[PDB]
Amino acid sequence: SMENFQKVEKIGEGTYGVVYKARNKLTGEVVALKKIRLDTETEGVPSTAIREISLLKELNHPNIVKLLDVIHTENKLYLVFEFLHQDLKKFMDASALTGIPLPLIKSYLFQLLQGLAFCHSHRVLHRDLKPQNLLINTEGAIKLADFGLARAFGVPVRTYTHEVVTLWYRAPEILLGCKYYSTAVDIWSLGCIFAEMVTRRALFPGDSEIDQLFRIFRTLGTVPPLDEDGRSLLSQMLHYDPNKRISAKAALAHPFFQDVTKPVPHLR
Amino acid sequence: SVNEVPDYHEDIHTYLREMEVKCKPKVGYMKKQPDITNSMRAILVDWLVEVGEEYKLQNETLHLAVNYIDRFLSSMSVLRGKLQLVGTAAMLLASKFEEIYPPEVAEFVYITDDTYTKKQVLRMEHLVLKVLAFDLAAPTINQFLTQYFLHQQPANCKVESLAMFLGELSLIDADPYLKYLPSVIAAAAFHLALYTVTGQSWPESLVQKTGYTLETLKPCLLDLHQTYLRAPQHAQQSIREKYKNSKYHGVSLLNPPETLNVEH
Ligand SMILES: CC[C@H](CO)Nc1nc(NCc2ccccc2)n2ncc(C(C)C)c2n1
Repeated sequence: SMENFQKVEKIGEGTYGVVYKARNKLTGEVVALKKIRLDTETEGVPSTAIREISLLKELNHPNIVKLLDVIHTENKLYLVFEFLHQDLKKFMDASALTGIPLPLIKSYLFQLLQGLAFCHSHRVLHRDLKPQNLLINTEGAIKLADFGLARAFGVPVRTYTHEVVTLWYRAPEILLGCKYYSTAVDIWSLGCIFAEMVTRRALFPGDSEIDQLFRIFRTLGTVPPLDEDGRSLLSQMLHYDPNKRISAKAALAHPFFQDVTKPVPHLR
Repeated sequence: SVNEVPDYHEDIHTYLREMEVKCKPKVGYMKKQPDITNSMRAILVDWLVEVGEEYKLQNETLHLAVNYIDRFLSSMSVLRGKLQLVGTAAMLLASKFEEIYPPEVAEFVYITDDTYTKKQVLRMEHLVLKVLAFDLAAPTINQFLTQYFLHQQPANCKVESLAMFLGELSLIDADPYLKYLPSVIAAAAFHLALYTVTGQSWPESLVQKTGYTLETLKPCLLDLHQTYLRAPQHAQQSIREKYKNSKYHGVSLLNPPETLNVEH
């Protein structure tokens, strides 16, 4: 089954399972393997796996990480993914002193929105957009990864899981425990991430739920090096009201992206 | 508001409409299963409804499990004594997919009256996943209904519940309902429920949305009307029992309209 693949290094640990860099000995292709243990005497195939796999098979987009194969055994489940060279978090940390060039930031946001709009177009909330789950290559692309916490919603939405996106990227409607939440929560996240690409540090790095709330109230009322256009979109991505908040689809039509290109990222 | 997803509902509707065609089980799969029948399936689907009630699961969860079952049985020959194991695995899988709090596996072993072992349920789970090739995000009657409810002017709780109830009844009878798409079953169900309570028709707004008119919905309406009329005499009874409750406003206790009216 996995005879063809050769492990190179450990990449890390997502919402579930373990990820490895690996090479197909026959084709030469470099992949990432998400290894999932089962769990046979208990409790079965985890719902995180079931959801990521079912959804990612459907979603086929240049800005969503590509699921290549699903390899079964009796005890192990191996997801075969396209490999990407690093994540936005390490890239930002790598770019703490130099800065990230603006046309690159514009590109990454443009792509992230394109990928996210495609998610929302297909009744899928991601619910875990943090820079660690956003992957970049050397060609210039950025992709949404780890759909372990994703959910296929209905229209209209109903009450979903509360314990849902990591604190720093959590939208106010989740923080205050509103019975309904929707596509806006993903926008909020990309909003925090947009800001993070500019300053190269988290926008609301809260220590607790209360602190998270207060940090949000400070800023938006109760990002200096960005142009007039950029700020407009940002504040529309970070509206308190989820109804007022911009949709990804509408965000792609913002004047901010009028002059967008697709630069190759500085650094390896 | 944003919860009704205004920038995406059209896009989403088209995709569900496109996917329900690809998640559709084969129409005459029961003719090719040498050991199991439509009647047997009805017992099973009705039993799942009981399971759904006991563990207070979402109706969406029920609709998914039924889709999982029909698709599985559309490709795998299953003996009578294993039909329930499939069904149990389907419910588990659907729960894990859909529920915030799916019942633990032990609870699925319990309701099968210990006919099967925990391991058997677990192995069937993986088997179902393989046969369905992990494609579990199937569009359901419910996902369409819930969109159609947005076209009520204004909203009526008796209607919604009755619409839910009729659509649910269709899951029981593979003949005829296997040959209608979830979106169509939902459409007929919605008309039939609306007409019963308020007295009005499949709205014009939902004609431009779906491209369905009563003339396109005719065959389905007639079949669903039949089922509605006959419901108290049906062998399977759990759906009527479920929908007598204040939870669902007791819409199963309502009298079905004698006729519908439509021809020259
Ligand atoms: C999704 C989060 C995941 C968990 O560690 N990190 C990660 N990182 C990279 N690559 C960036 C990286 C990170 C650390 C070391 C080398 C490369 N890839 N490439 C493909 C995949 C799939 C499993 C989605 C993936 N997942």
